[PDB]
Amino acid sequence: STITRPIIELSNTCDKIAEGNLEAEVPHQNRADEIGILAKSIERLRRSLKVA
Amino acid sequence: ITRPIIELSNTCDKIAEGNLEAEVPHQNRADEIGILAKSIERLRRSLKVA
Repeated sequence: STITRPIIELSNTCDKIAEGNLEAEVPHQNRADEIGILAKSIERLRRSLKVA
Repeated sequence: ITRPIIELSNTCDKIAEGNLEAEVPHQNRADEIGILAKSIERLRRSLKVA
């Protein structure tokens, strides 16, 4: 699936990043849809966390 | 669920730009958007904890 599964994966990614894996790879960045924008923004959050 | 996805993307960017106080919508949902929102809320809290 194109929406439900990617949402689940990104949620797992946010938590991985939140628990302190600033090196996690954020999936779906190459999407041209709402999943793509969401994943691009999750990537920018990750980079923002790389603050310390 | 296109709308909540867009809103959350906007929310993520607001936080990534430095507004670590931006309220994360959709957290009280039972579905996959609900977990996503909570995971983004926990990510918001982490930027602070850091």
